[PDB]
Amino acid sequence: KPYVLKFQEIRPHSEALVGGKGMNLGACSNIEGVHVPAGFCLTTEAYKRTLNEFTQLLQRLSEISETIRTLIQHTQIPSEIASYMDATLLDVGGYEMPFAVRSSAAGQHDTYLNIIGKDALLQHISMCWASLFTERAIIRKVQLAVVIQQMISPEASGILFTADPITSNRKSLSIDASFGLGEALVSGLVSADSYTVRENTITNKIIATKKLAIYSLKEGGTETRILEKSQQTKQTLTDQQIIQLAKLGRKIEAYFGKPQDIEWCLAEGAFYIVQSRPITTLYPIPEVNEPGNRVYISVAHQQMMTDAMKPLGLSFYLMTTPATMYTAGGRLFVDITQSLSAKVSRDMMVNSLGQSDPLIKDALLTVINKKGFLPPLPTDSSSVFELVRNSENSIKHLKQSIETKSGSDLFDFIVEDLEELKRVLFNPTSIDAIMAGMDASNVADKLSESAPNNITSQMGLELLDVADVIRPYPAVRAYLEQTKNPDFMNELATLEGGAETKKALEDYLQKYGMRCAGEIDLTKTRWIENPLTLIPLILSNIKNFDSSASMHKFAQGEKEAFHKEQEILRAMETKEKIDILRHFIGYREYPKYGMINRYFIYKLALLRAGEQLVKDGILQEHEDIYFLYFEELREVVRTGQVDYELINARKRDFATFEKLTPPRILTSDGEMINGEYKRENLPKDAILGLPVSSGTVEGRARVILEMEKADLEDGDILVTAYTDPSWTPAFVSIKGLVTEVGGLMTHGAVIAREYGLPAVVGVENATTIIKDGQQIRINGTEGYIEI
Ligand SMILES: Nc1ncnc2c1ncn2[C@@H]1O[C@H](COP(=O)(O)OP(=O)(O)O)[C@@H](O)[C@H]1O
Ligand SMILES: [Mg+2]
Repeated sequence: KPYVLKFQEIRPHSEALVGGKGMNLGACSNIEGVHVPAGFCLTTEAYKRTLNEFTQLLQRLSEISETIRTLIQHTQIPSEIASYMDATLLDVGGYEMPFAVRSSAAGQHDTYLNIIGKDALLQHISMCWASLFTERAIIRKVQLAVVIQQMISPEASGILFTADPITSNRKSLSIDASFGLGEALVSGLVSADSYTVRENTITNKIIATKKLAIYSLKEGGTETRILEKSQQTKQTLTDQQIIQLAKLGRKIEAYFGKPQDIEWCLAEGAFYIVQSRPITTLYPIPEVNEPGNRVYISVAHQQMMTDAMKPLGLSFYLMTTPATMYTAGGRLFVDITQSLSAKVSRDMMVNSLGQSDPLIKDALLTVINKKGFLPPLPTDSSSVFELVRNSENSIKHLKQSIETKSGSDLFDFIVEDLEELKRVLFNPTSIDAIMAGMDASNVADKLSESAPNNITSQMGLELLDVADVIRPYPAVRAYLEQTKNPDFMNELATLEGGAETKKALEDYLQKYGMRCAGEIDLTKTRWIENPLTLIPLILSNIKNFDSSASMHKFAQGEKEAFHKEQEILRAMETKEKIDILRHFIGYREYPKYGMINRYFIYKLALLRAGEQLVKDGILQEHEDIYFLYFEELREVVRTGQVDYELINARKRDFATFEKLTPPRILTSDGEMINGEYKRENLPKDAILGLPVSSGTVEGRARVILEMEKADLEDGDILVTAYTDPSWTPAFVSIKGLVTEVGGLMTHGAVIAREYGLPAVVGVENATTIIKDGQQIRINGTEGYIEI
């Protein structure tokens, strides 16, 4: 409550009084052995008493802020606030000395360098209040504060990262060094060098053509020019100055406990710190107990599912998998350090996951040959139909036994049923079945086209079946395209056709509504929980199709399958080898279908177990159970208590985890190791990936993440992060496929070869580089855009 706060007198955690930037300076001030330019902060309550008229306008949209901005400029600061300003300013050099006017709120406001005089500073303080109402700051009522510290006139300045911004390696240190002052509004006109330090050794130096530099002229800041070889020839910092700055950086990192973003200035051989912020863009570290250097591999990349998962979702995958895993950033990992400490164990993993995709193999070889990260090495055909029915009989008994149970023994029941889930999924008979399919295997693929009893194939095909019973009744499309409303399946009967489509739509939801995009995450909304997700894909099947499209495109397959059956005819060992393949491989996607069925049954049982948690007065909202791990959730039910400061923490963490993309290889130092494609005799421009389906075509790119933005017309090419079996019904309206992750024999990869759809997977950052709308080119090998 003091009007003016000096840096070394700032109270921990009261940001609201001083602001983030000021609290940072108030923290770096107490760091022994670190020089922070003396100064103080104008209390946010000085911004408040400087204000009856001002409220005239904060009600008016509780672009003419150019009157409310000039008001604060013309509104003069009270004599006492001005007096307190005079005292603390005189203690840090007084007037006749230069100071920096910096505002402290995320976002950005106005900061003014090198201001001298009482009148000039009073004006700039008011201009900083004005920065709150330029049409940028606009898109409530908050309190701003102003930092006033000694203006440094350095030879060099720049930024410092205690962790490599790209690789996220915490034992790496990046420095951006440039001559002259820093910029409040950074423009690409003051370039800088880039140094990289691991520990006391320089690992990388990038010198830049720095033609321009900002110098604090007697008052204000002119931008002079440097001599041609004062740019090139001169490192911004000497080899020792870089190391000195590095040590200076990790002394601040050790103080805050977190990797910091530090702004520095260099005057007369001495360094000064003007700002320090925690880095919030790093990929988190798996919480593991034994101390050595560790290498983790991404389960996400193995499962072709890179999206972040909620706690409860992570739990159910952990309980499903026998192998011990670890969680980091909403993704799961497997510690393979033990297998990379033995030569026999090393190779057997490299060539097992290697040719599957060179990115993993390259990433493995990357970590293996690192600078001593790792220790050196010291001197049956009738089998199908029952497995299907046994699965169906295993689901029916589960579903009518969960409605039986609730409370605490509900969790006792799920844990037990997970064991049954295991011996159905890991059933030797079930995996001996498709071993026969895969061992039955160029010539083999198209010979296996249009094989019945494939659960995901029917899902895509029956959607077309659904599409053609829907269609005559025109009367049912207008309502469909404005509906923001999830419960659209109620007003179908008030209209004609909608009743007869509902029956066809509900029958679909009975067999295929249990899936979704990323079924692996149990907490993710299924199709029957929100049928509004299938709207575009069904409309897309409506916008372009037949009376019985499911018949023909199915029909297409077996006749091209019916002219290859005997190119080879004109040797009867081969005839059923083809079938024991054909009549089987449709089952290769049923264990997946059987598992996620049990998922949804648990979910409904757990959700209603959460609905009783809101009526007991324990839960605020319904689906907050997603942010608790399984065992935590067991205890909340057994107790009647719960920490919501953890829940909200889980909520913001998950939101942070969504902006991240998991690495194929993650180290104990946080370093993200993805693979790299080997390329020459291939176009300069080309973005590289993995070949999946032979073919070359071009067309319009549709970068689509959710299956709700899936407005697919004819000549489009689908560009997404991953292709799930639930994504496969969309393969009827596209011409090409580009995914950030995929395999040579995922189901998407299979039906892409049957339809003749050229597809490329393993294309890193494909949903960021390829902007939606661009005409792109794709080839079975590599594929790049056409401007
Ligand atoms: N007291 C100071 N002396 C010299 N340079 C400074 C001082 N304060 C800030 N700067 C420089 O001004 C630049 C702009 O910082 P600032 O505008 O306060 O951060 P933000 O833009 O986040 O508000 C910084 O990069 C820093 O190098
Ligand atoms: Mg800054």
